[PDB]
Parts: sequence; structure tokens; C-alpha cells
Amino acid sequence: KAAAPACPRFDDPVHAAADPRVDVERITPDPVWRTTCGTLYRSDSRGPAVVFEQGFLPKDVIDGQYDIESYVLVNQPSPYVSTTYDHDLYKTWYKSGYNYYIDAPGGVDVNKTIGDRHKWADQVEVAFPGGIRTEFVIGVCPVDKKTRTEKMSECVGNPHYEPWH
Ligand SMILES: NC(=O)C1=CN([C@@H]2O[C@H](COP(=O)(O)OP(=O)(O)OC[C@H]3O[C@@H](n4cnc5c(N)ncnc54)[C@H](O)[C@@H]3O)[C@@H](O)[C@H]2O)C=CC1
Repeated sequence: KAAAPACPRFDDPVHAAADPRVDVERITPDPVWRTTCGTLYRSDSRGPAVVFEQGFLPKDVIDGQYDIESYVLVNQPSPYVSTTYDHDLYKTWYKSGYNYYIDAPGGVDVNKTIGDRHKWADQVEVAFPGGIRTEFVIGVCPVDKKTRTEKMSECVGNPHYEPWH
């Protein structure tokens, strides 16, 4: 047995951003940044050919919804790409198609930022302002709609993944 080490700390809180035009000063409320470095996950209907090329780009870093709770409660175009601590959250999506695996520094820990009492605290979300570059996307597993399970013989690793810890 070995105990795990601690995580590297990047000076830039949006070091992972695919779109660095994100304005961290406009995040509300004041963000509590994730300091751990475990695998995160994201349900996305887009195929790996798309995501592995572009990374996870946010829908509107300029004029989007910068308020976390507003974005959590009412999904609308925002500077954030949503991820979860929960490997199994894909089972709650309607035909989300893929469960992406992410190894990225930072992100805003939603429940630490807005509390764990809101309606969707159960999503244990980490919101990445500016999105996530492809080098931090590990890979993906397709989801079988009927059983809400991963098709594990069809998982694919991202050739652009660059381990950093
Ligand atoms: N998706 C997840 O695994 C998680 C989502 N959430 C919550 O769910 C809601 C967000 O769910 P999402 O489906 O992530 O909304 P989202 O708008 O990020 O993605 C919705 C769909 O839009 C498309 N899409 C996303 N970004 C795009 C882009 N840059 N260009 C083109 N098409 C794009 C994809 O088909 C994606 O499945 C928020 O309220 C958030 O709190 C929280 C935890 C993780």
C-alpha cells in the first residue's frame, strides 16, 4: 500500500481554460476553487472526434451568465463548462451519449461556493470558467441509453491527453 501525494497548485486559477477571455473578476459569488486533482466527469452528447479536437469550449464567455447559482438553477449560455465529481452522474442524463473523463486543475467547486442546500447539490458540480483544453480530457466512454451503463469496450483515450501529476 501507498498513500497518495498532494496536488500541484497552478498560479492561474483558469490555467485549464480553453477560452482564456473568461473574466474571473465577474464570477459571482466569490468562487471557492477546487484544489484536488481527482478524475472529473462530464456528460456530453458530442462525439470524441469533436471534443478531442476542440476541448470543452464554453458557450458564451463574453455575455453569458457569470452567476453560478443562476447558471446551476437555469441552464443558460455561460462562461462555464460543467463537470462533476460523480462518475455515475451520467445515469441521470436523458440520452447524453458519452461520459467524458477529465484530469484538469482548478474549476469552481459549486457546492463549496453556493452551499450544498440548493436543488441540484446532488450533482456535486465543478464549473470550469473558460472551459477545458483537450490536453486535460483523458478520454470517454459511450453510454448505452437503454441500461444507463458505459460501453466499456468502446471507451476511447484522447491522444491529446497530457498527464501533469
Ligand atoms: N454535463 C454534466 O455532466 C454536468 C452538468 N451539470 C449541470 O447541468 C447543467 C448543464 O448541463 P450541460 O448539459 O453541461 O449544458 P451544456 O450547455 O454545457 O451542454 C449541453 C449540450 O450542448 C452542447 N454543447 C455544450 N457546449 C457546446 C459548445 N461550446 N459548442 C456547441 N455545442 C455545445 C452539447 O451537445 C452538450 O451536451 C447546468 O445547470 C449544470 O449545473 C452539473 C454537473 C455536471
